[PDB]
Amino acid sequence: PDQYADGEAARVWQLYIGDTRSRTAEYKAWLLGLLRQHGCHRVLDVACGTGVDSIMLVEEGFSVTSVDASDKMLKYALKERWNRRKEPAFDKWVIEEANWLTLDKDVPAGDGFDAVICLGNSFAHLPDSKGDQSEHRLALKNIASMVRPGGLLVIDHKNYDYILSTGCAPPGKNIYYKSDLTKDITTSVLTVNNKAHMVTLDYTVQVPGAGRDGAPGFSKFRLSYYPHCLASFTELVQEAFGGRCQHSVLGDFKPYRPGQAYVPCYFIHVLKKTG
Amino acid sequence: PDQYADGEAARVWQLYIGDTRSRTAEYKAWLLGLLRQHGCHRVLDVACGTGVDSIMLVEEGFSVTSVDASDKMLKYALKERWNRRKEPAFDKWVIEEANWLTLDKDVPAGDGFDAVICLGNSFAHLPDSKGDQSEHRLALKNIASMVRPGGLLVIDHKNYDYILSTGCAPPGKNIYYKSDLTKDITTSVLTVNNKAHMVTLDYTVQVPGAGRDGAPGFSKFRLSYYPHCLASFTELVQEAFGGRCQHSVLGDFKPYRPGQAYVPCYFIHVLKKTG
Amino acid sequence: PDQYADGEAARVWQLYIGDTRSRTAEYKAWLLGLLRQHGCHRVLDVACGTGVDSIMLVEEGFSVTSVDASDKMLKYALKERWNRRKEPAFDKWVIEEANWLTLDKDVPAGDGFDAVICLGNSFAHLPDSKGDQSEHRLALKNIASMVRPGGLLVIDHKNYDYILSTGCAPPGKNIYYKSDLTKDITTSVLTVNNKAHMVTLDYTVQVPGAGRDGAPGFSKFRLSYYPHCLASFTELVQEAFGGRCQHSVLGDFKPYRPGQAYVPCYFIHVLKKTG
Amino acid sequence: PDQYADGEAARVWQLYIGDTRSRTAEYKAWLLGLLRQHGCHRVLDVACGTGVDSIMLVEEGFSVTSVDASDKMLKYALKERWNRRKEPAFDKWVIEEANWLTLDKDVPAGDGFDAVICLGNSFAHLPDSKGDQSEHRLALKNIASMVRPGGLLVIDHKNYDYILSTGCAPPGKNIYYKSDLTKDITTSVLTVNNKAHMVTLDYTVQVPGAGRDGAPGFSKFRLSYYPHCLASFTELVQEAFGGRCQHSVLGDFKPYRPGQAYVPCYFIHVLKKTG
Ligand SMILES: C[S@@+](CC[C@H](N)C(=O)[O-])C[C@H]1O[C@@H](n2cnc3c(N)ncnc32)[C@H](O)[C@@H]1O
Ligand SMILES: C[S@@+](CC[C@H](N)C(=O)[O-])C[C@H]1O[C@@H](n2cnc3c(N)ncnc32)[C@H](O)[C@@H]1O
Ligand SMILES: C[S@@+](CC[C@H](N)C(=O)[O-])C[C@H]1O[C@@H](n2cnc3c(N)ncnc32)[C@H](O)[C@@H]1O
Ligand SMILES: C[S@@+](CC[C@H](N)C(=O)[O-])C[C@H]1O[C@@H](n2cnc3c(N)ncnc32)[C@H](O)[C@@H]1O
Repeated sequence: PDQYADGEAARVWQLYIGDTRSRTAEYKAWLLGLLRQHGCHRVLDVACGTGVDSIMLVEEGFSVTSVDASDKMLKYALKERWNRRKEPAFDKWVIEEANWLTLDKDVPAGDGFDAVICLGNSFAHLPDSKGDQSEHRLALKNIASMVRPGGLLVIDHKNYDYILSTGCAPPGKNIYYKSDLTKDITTSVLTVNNKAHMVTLDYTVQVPGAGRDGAPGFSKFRLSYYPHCLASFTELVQEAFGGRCQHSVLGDFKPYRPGQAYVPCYFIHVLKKTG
Repeated sequence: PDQYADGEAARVWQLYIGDTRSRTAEYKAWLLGLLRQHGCHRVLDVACGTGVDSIMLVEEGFSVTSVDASDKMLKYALKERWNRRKEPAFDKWVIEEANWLTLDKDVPAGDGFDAVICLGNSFAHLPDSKGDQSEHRLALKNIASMVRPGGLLVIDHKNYDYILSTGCAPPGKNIYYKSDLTKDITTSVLTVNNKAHMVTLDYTVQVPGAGRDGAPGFSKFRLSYYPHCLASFTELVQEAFGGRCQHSVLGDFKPYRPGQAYVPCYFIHVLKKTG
Repeated sequence: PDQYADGEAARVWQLYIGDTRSRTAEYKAWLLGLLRQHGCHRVLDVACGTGVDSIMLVEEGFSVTSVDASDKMLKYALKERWNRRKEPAFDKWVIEEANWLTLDKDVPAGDGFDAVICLGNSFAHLPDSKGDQSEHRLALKNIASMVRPGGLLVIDHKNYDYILSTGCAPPGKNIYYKSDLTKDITTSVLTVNNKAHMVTLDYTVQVPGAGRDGAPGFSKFRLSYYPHCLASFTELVQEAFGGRCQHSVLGDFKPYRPGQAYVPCYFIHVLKKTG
Repeated sequence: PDQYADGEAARVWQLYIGDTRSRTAEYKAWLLGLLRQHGCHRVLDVACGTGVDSIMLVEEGFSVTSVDASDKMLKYALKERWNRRKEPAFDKWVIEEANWLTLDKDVPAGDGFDAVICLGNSFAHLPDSKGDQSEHRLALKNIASMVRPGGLLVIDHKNYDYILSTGCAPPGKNIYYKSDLTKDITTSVLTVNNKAHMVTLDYTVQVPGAGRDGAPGFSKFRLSYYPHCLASFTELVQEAFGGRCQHSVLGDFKPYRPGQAYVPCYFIHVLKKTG
């Protein structure tokens, strides 16, 4: 189900994300570069969310059409495009509901897109409901299909290898989500038959105010992720392109070499479809 | 929550347990031997259940009073009593409801029992719902207070150390549950905040028949236990008697020496009150 | 759904019913008289419940076998039996589980009973979940089939005609339930597609004590019945015996003539199998 | 709670409404007339829903700012304003979330509005949660407060007098909702202590396609209303204006005289606040 249905997460996301100028500060020069370095104007955002990155591309004047499964979150991307409905770029910003699993129809690529982006550890949200990675394969497949030949694919996932290994994630220098308000996170790892199956996080977001000066009282929600490990996604994602693609994985938007000292929080998988 | 409220476990429990014969085959000697060695006549079975173990001691001429929290299970025990209500022993059997959490008031020990047995890995059914082993430490105490000075306490639990170590329990030499009817059992360990909070298994007891020869359709029920580790249980159980006790831990009805090659399926803890 | 699964009704049922004395005070004469008039020795109580009515007949030297679908309730009957298990009559009492919907296989009548009683407005507990009185018409049948040719069937129900008529039931002269402890009972009638589908009432049994003298805190439970109207029940019940029966309907343990000024609180239906 | 939370009703509303050109055909000339006959340009729509009527007013060039409690429905109003964002009238169409109960703040009228509209039997959606019509009074009150002195108020409610009396509504010539797809409606009336309290309708909407040519398979949802009777709303609504207002009720947008032959589906209450 849409873990964002109760729109409580989407309610504090602005806060949950933390500083946008800062969150976006990291990797903004690299994405905009890579996207331009391959000369892509047509960009589809499959995890638009509230639209933090889409808006960025809109502003940097690309042709972005963004989709997302939760209208609760989308609802906000929408508000922005409206407030900025006078800005020509934004008058052309596209926002539609869509689901990776049924994307094939949800968003007719036909021509395809110059680049496809699925940032902020979204895909990890898709669960292994069937036991087999069937769905994951399908989802990934449909995304790969949105990229025009020679197009790109920028998808990532938190470093679950480190999180699973030390049973705890590496917080601090977390590029996508840093807020002085996240007062609590209770991690819950459920492994079945010795296979990590679900990682459930119970959040506590400190909403400014909460009554008198500096007083407890926050917003709570919970998100569950699949702990995708590098090796597996690497292959899995590649297999999505039918093998006809160029694969490249980064640490936290820096070159990543297996067995390296630095432990990245996320793993940015960049893909170039050749067929 | 009462794992037996739906009454799926009890209805086929008889099969789940298997041949009481082979069930009792083993330690009916051991058990009978340990209570007698300490001259235990008045026994209290805080985990009566279907009544298996309680019935025996009864049949073996003991003064037994058995209590359980689940009437669905207790009722079958009761059932047996009525059937054999002409036999003086049985007419002398006491079957009643009680809950470890409130044992102190449910079953008025006053003087105490010669030996209180909690066999069957019944304790591991008690969750740590509070988060801190408060309830456990509590239940274990109340029980302990039913044991008279010098008396005994025989409480066991599966070997969750190995289970938790390998993510998979060892199915073999199950002295308490052995059948040809178990068709589906899968392991799901759930650990929160880096601590194993619970172990879930899905049970499928193929009840004789299920249609013509060669037809599916058996009873379905799954259970969830608390992976109690040796060390913690050892500590946990002895504090129940406030340190005034003689602790003894056995492998599979055999002494247990740490590091010993043998992998015990269960762990039988034997205590002797001294205060 | 089993209205007694939570076991709130039974726990205080004793109080809900009131003084069995006054309870039985009335129709213990009536009942005792009707069965004897037809020389009914072997009786089956398909609504045993706590065992109130069943116990009496037993105490009144009858050959009674009682069944009920709710063990929570049956257990208390059972309890009684064990307590008085030395009295030949009781040791001869049969208490078992059964469900009208499947009575035919639950209780093997074979020969049949002299008289089958279903007093207490127990039937109105059976909802029309299907939409069509399919289940009712069914349950009523299975019951009927437990009655031997010439035997009897005494099944009753509250006067839902008046209830449904005035939206409010008449609280007075309750031969089955009279107490000073009932603190809250509100009427909610639900009719779908222009037909009264259900009547719901909220029960509050003020259990003695609830703290010091003058302190709230009683048990809380509410029930829902099927407003069975006279006509339909008359029709419904007779068809159960396939027209081959002698129907008789009484007011409040008194004959009932349509239009009669008196408002019966209950309706006792008396049938005599002739086929 | 927002009965439109599962947005399934909002999903088929387009179909549920039926033909808009037709639905709007009735009463379009009358509303546009009365709104102009009193020269109102500033109109607030408190039950915007998908915005069927707001859009109308927008198109007919009025100054409409529409609010509604369910963002699921609002979501669609929004989509339209965007598609027609190039249309000057529409570029100024206002859509915000708001709840009658807390309207006072949700929408600052201050100046107030020339006219307020609450059509399509929306208000009936507000339940009597407190037993007293408290909430109803508050809600209504807040709405009355949105109307500028001399402003108007057009609120309606289905004819529950006829529905309640014949336990069945008068379908056919239903102005607001007529679709050749509504394959099923199961009415459920719940009266408590002889007072109609809730009318629950379980809908079945035939969504074109459903597989092969003409094949079953529809969308289902359920709405619950309060059965407001003419007399009561008349007074209730008037009292909302503090008595300082002009009251007028129509049948189906035609003069309505008590005890009249023609039985209306809806009762259009038109109000003129004078103070
Ligand atoms: C963590 S949020 C993204 C936040 C945003 N990317 C950012 O960086 O702030 C994950 C998003 O994944 C989307 N999502 C999850 N499963 C999806 C699916 N199957 N199809 C489409 N979107 C999905 C959700 O609706 C949610 O907005
Ligand atoms: C595995 S069963 C026992 C089976 C039985 N030992 C045998 O060998 O057939 C565990 C029992 O623990 C009991 N139990 C669990 N929590 C309890 C509690 N708090 N108080 C009393 N009994 C409890 C249940 O009612 C259940 O019958
Ligand atoms: C009001 S109680 C009877 C109380 C009892 N007559 C007395 O006077 O105390 C109704 C009984 O109907 C029984 N009952 C309801 N549906 C049943 C069914 N389908 N089969 C058997 N018993 C059923 C319940 O278990 C419940 O005990
Ligand atoms: C039947 S729909 C309206 C359809 C639309 N008026 C038409 O004619 O097609 C009723 C609307 O009332 C709204 N509603 C219900 N209770 C509300 C409240 N307390 N405040 C604001 N809107 C409310 C819902 O969100 C829903 O859109």
